[PDB]
Amino acid sequence: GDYDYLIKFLALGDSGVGKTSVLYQYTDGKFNSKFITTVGIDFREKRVVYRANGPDGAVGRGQRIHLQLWDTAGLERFRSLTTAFFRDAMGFLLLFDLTNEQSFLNVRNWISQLQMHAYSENPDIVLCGNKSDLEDQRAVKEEEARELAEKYGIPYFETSAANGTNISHAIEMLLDLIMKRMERS
Amino acid sequence: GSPEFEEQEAIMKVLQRDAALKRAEEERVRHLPEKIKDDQQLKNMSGQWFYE
Ligand SMILES: Nc1nc2c(ncn2[C@@H]2O[C@H](COP(=O)(O)OP(=O)(O)NP(=O)(O)O)[C@@H](O)[C@H]2O)c(=O)[nH]1
Ligand SMILES: [Mg+2]
Repeated sequence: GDYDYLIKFLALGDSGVGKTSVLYQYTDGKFNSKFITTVGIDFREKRVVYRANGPDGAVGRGQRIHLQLWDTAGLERFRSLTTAFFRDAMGFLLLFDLTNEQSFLNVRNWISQLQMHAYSENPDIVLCGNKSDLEDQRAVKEEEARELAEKYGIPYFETSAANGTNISHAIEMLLDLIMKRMERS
Repeated sequence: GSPEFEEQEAIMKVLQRDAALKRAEEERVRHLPEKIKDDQQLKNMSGQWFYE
């Protein structure tokens, strides 16, 4: 129990977009190429130190955060289970697959579900366009995704769970948003 | 077991792990008054702020 705050996030998006891979890359720095679809729900954890104003020196300033990162299944057979878990999450990592246009077109529907079921009508969400390493299979234009993200006022990162690009960025952003919300309130 | 049953078994194991984390967290929060007695910091650290 050597930490200061338990912060809970949830990853959501269509089946196959990379929710499990993104989280595993973040917490363990590892990646599995074989598709092992999530059985309803799972979570991962990571201990980090939040420093809002950058590095400290001799006097420790950081807030020790225990992250619980909920990992939801995308298949509709688990939709009621996964929706049940939206209300207890402090922030959301919403994913689509850069190689799958339909997963991107479904982003609006996922946002609508969060607005209904989350703790707030306007919860903190970071949008992740995943599988950026697969440029030859790319089907979603960066500008289109940015436009969408802009309309909702949400940050957009293009990520790769394969090599880790922008994963820590996206999650640290989400952490910053909720810690500032805590400061606000 | 059937796939139906195996699926519930797997999810139950996740829920059990979550329960253990929740109990650990609750025990941490219980001990906070030993070190921090400013109730606003307690509200923040305990996660009570998230429920207002
Ligand atoms: N090249 C590449 N492959 C990725 C990336 N992210 C995930 N994958 C691959 O895509 C497949 C699906 O990943 P997974 O994380 O299981 O997706 P999911 O969103 O958790 N699926 P579900 O909701 O069904 O559990 C796997 O074969 C995985 O290796 C990525 O950034 N790059
Ligand atoms: Mg998964």
